[PDB]
Amino acid sequence: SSISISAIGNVDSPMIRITFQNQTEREFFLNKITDKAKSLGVNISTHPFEIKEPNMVLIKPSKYNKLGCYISKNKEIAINFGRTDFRDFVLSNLGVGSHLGTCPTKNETGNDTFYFHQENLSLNGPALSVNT
Repeated sequence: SSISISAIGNVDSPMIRITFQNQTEREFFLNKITDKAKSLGVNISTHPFEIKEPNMVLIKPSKYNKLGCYISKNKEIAINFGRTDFRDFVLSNLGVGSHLGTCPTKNETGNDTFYFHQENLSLNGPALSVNT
């Protein structure tokens, strides 16, 4: 059930690459997040998650498409998830501990977003292994 997570692309169009061990693991995750997003009124019908072969889910770039990956003002890999509960759900189900980044809570600014600490994930840098 181990998962690899990398940040990929360029500064204008950064993405997250999530690699699963097999297609069944990927499908299991996708079913979970689609059901959760629907329950929270978060529209993920075409953005930001996209499947790629083999065994991958990409988180596409945020645009102005508010959801998705962007480079923060502090040069951090950030992901906007629209709603706090959706962010928390996706991170938990990926095995990404909140300690790996800035993860504002409740009513704090950026409560819908996760910001990877620079020392943990960088653009086109090595992958992180989680859920091991």
